[PDB]
Amino acid sequence: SPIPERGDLSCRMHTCFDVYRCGFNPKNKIKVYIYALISREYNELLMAISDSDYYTDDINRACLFVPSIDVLNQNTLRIKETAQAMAQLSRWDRGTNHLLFNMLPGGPPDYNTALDVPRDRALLAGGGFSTWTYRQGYDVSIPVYSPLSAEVDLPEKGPGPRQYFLLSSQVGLHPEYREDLEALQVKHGESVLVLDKRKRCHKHQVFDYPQVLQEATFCVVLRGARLGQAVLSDVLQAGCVPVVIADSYILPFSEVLDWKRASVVVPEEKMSDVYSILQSIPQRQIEEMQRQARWFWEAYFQSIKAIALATLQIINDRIYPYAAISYEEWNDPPAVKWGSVSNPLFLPLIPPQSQGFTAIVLTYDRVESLFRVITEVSKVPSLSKLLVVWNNQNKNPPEDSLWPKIRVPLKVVRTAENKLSNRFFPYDEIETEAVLAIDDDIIMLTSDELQFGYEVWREFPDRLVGYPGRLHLWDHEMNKWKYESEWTNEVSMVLTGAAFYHKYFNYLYTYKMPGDIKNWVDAHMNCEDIAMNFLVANVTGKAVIKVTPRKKFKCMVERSECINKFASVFGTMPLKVVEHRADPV
Amino acid sequence: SSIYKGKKCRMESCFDFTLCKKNGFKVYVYPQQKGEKIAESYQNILAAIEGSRFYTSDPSQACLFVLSLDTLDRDQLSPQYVHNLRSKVQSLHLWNNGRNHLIFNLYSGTWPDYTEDVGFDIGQAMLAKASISTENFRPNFDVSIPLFSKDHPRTGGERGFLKFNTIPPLRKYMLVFKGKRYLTGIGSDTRNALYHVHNGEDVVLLTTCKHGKDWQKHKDSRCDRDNTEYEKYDYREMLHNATFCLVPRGRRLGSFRFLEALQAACVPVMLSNGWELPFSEVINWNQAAVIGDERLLLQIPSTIRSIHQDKILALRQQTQFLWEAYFSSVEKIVLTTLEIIQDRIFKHISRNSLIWNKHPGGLFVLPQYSSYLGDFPYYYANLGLKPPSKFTAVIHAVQPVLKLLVAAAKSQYCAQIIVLWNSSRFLPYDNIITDAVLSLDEDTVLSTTEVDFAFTVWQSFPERIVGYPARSHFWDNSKERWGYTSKWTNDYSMVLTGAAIYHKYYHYLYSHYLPASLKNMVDQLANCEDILMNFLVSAVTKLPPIKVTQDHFAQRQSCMNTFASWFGYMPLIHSQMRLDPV
Ligand SMILES: *[C@@H]1O[C@H](CO)[C@@H](O[C@@H]2O[C@H](CO)[C@@H](O[C@@H]3O[C@H](CO)[C@@H](O)[C@H](O)[C@@H]3O)[C@H](O)[C@H]2NC(C)=O)[C@H](O)[C@H]1NC(C)=O
Ligand SMILES: O=c1ccn([C@@H]2O[C@H](COP(=O)(O)OP(=O)(O)O)[C@@H](O)[C@H]2O)c(=O)[nH]1
Repeated sequence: SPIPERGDLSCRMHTCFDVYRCGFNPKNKIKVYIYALISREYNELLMAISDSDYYTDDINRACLFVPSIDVLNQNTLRIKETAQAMAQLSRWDRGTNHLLFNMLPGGPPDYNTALDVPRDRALLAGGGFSTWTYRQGYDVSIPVYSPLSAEVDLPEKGPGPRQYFLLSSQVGLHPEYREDLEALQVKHGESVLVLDKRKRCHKHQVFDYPQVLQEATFCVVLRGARLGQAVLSDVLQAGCVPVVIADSYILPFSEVLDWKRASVVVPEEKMSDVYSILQSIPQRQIEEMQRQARWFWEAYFQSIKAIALATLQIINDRIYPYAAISYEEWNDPPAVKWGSVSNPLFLPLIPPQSQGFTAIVLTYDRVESLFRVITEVSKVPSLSKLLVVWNNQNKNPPEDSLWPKIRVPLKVVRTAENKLSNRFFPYDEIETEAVLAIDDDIIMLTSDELQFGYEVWREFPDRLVGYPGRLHLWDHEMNKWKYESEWTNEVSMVLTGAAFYHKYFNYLYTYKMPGDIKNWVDAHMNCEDIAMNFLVANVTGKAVIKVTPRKKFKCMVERSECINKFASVFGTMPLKVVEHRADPV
Repeated sequence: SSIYKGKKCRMESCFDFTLCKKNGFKVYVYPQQKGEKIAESYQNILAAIEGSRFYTSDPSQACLFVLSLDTLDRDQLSPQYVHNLRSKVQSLHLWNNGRNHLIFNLYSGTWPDYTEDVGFDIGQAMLAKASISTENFRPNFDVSIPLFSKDHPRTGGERGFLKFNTIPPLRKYMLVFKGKRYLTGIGSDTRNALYHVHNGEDVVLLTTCKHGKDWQKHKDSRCDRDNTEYEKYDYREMLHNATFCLVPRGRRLGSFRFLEALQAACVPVMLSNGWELPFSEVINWNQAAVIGDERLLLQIPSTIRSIHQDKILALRQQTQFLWEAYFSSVEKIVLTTLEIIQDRIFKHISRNSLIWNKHPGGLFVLPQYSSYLGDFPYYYANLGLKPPSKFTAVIHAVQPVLKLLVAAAKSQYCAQIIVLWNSSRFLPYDNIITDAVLSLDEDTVLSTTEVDFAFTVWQSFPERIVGYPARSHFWDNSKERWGYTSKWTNDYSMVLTGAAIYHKYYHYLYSHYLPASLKNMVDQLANCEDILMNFLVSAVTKLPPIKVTQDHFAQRQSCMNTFASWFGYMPLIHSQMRLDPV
């Protein structure tokens, strides 16, 4: 039987992977094929592949290949037989696009730190990788799965102080490691505990292996075999921060996972100084590392399904980097993911005064007051364009002759329906960044006030700037939010009437806001400003700027209900309370 | 270790951590022989190195070496090639097979089959070559650096081009290119097939075969039309009116167009297959650029169109940030490479994948202070932690102080008060527990409620300096020098640290990032510390400070001029608001 050539370490995606097979598609997902015919672990892996969106049929159309040969353990691999099987696969095609799964890539006499099969060009997902046996952009570093993750349901203990500081629960350490561990234990004592030989025994003391790891804030993983030990998964499940002492080892899924916030890597030469550098890490960093360790287990190390999904996602992001998922979605815990902001306007840019603001005036059944405000708005410098939106279909727009004479290009848009949220639609007529939403009843603003508001918005293009001042309070008697405007000691919202904000907020309101809020706010014809404030504070995670020491500008239960519903839909209340306002220097 | 002492060197085998001790990582520059021709860019690199705090004069103390010989250009036909370099590098006394030697290279190979030909045997020395193929790249030993021209700024910055983030971010064109195509040779395959996908409305691609003798010798049936089309659109106009920019492979994998595309904020679409993008192992390029495969050149425009508008906005903004943080000047590139090397010494003291790919960048974030993201003021929003509720008061003294101390202590957010008795106000102190530092001068009256308001304002803007005394800057056309304004104007760009609040990390940044010369000048003149503090804050944050309410003078101008000379530009941004309580 033919045998392919040995593992070509000089094999990368741009020379090995056949990108023609999976070129492009609207749903940027790689299609993986399952070969017809075995450990239970590989069976779970194949079921996970087949029960996901990556699985397809019609082999000639699929992109990835995962042969159905149990290669996970190399101790009973029969290297020659595996090579003969992969050659007899009859669809190898020199192994340009085939994926192999492994967790124990080591041999009895020598630890090659990689699969010993020929595997001339196949993409390998292995457990034990050294920097010399790992192809950077080609191979995927996957963890070795310990069945204890499913055999025992260790309780989800929260971060906090623990009885032990450093722990080392492994069986079979070489004397060079055990001697140093004993020396450290006798040097410090009562914090380091070393456990000797699914049960752990100390000197005249017995500990259960899964649960003893919960009492230590650190756990130490050595390199004894294949460079990758299953103790890492148990260490991460228990929550204790791993301390990898392996010399040249890349942690699993290091391509996307930020192992610096979840694990500590210490060289084997400086093993006697492990405790000294472990004292350097502060307690709150310990808490973060414990949370990251727990999240990495509950998502990538809990089951074979998680490992397979993560590996397929790695390969998919490599093949389609433009549609690749974000760093946070990879390695942010769900609690922090809810707490994360990820502001869409993240450049600290200040636009100059060359452009201006496109003022948008919402009008319906009010023309005598519209002129009084449009005349004042036109007098404001740096007004590039002014759009009047006509929500009223029953009435006809006034003739062009009677419109006031202004130096700014004016445009009147005839709406199809009468929706108060139509002021926030992103029109193609805005050629600028700043958009001034000004209401008809708003008359008590000078041109200087509008100019200063635009100038202040120049310093903060990523948030929403408005003149009116409102906030929110908590009432214990009703146990609900309330809308307060009579007194102003803090500000949490500014009404969209007389507000400077970036047009991306208009786009967000029109498209990316949840559909439950836009339709409801259109139906009740109130609290559009509250919805915009909520959305801006949610997407930017930043406060709001009031730019005038005045309250009256135009010459409660419903809004409280609006606030309560907006809090309910979001799952929390994104608004932030601040007491700083901007006025001329 | 001995087995992998070749092209397979990594830092655990072909590197010596013993020389780097703990507070080390010093860089030694070989002295000039005063008998060799050297290109201007190499003077720029060594000026960046010797101007950094990693520079040292004693070879024994240093654990990193950089050669004095011009190794940037290794092409034999190039005017800047240095002959007999192989035998010359072995004559150095401190070579030691290049155990801790860093080599900067921008070109390699001759006209036929450009390859990894540095000429001299590097041995154990890691090379920071610009165009490194993926299969020829050491995963954690070498560094991929950008390819830049001799006119690239040494210390200054061009401040990008994108002044308006207009929505939609789409522009007149979508996918543009204006570059030479090569009739014969290697590396023109991606370039000669651009006419297949050329459209003329959105995908406009331009090529010419005018590259010397072959202008009319071996021209194909398309050079005439290509040249006629080439002479209509400006390159600084179509690059600035494009959503996406192509950066294909020519003779070499890298090109100058990449940095210019980041300069123009247009999202690069790389076609150079197997190119280690500059700092690929340290910077995520899926966040600032679209990586395409030249094999599927025809299907590129559909993928470009399929990219969502929000994705385009994020890519454009990240491209601008990357250019302005790492690729703006040669000094930035050199310090980025040096810090990337440093991060691999202590695996528990280094920057994570989020610091490099987020504001302000790795150059201004020093992990020696702390590797915890919450110990910095730049990452509160990215994580889910509020800014610290307690602040530490630092008072420097050389009575009003007795009344001042009581007022500052009565604050509900005040944890402890430190009194300094004698530029020492900016050194880090282990006695400071809180992450917020209130630097207060002995002669500045500051009320308790005023302190509370200042701290609450700082809580909303932790990255900046919140302070009451504010001063402005101006430009003098009579003397072509920067000026200092102490008078009330309707503008300001600096806030004095005498009554200001800032994060504790700025102390460490001032002490371990700015070089000794500036602080020595500050000490000799006995002023100008707060001006440089504001310069550093405005450089790191790229935002103006926030002012809140409710013979010596001639030295300030010289201080500002020399700080501007060192920085190379204006970190200062003029500000025109004033936050007040409601
Ligand atoms: C910005 O708005 C988003 C909503 O689009 C907020 O995300 C939401 O955050 C809440 C918690 O604050 C999540 O509620 C949680 O739901 C899980 C079940 O999924 C439940 O087990 C928890 O006990 C909790 O109730 C909610 O799921 C989440 N929704 C989404 C779509 O992410 C986000 O928190 C807002 N940001 C700010 C700063 O307010
Ligand atoms: O019409 C042009 C063509 C090129 N360049 C500049 O020349 C360099 C690119 O050179 P070239 O296209 O020859 O690169 P290659 O084709 O050799 O890869 C960049 O700095 C461009 O800004 C330019 O300014 N105008």
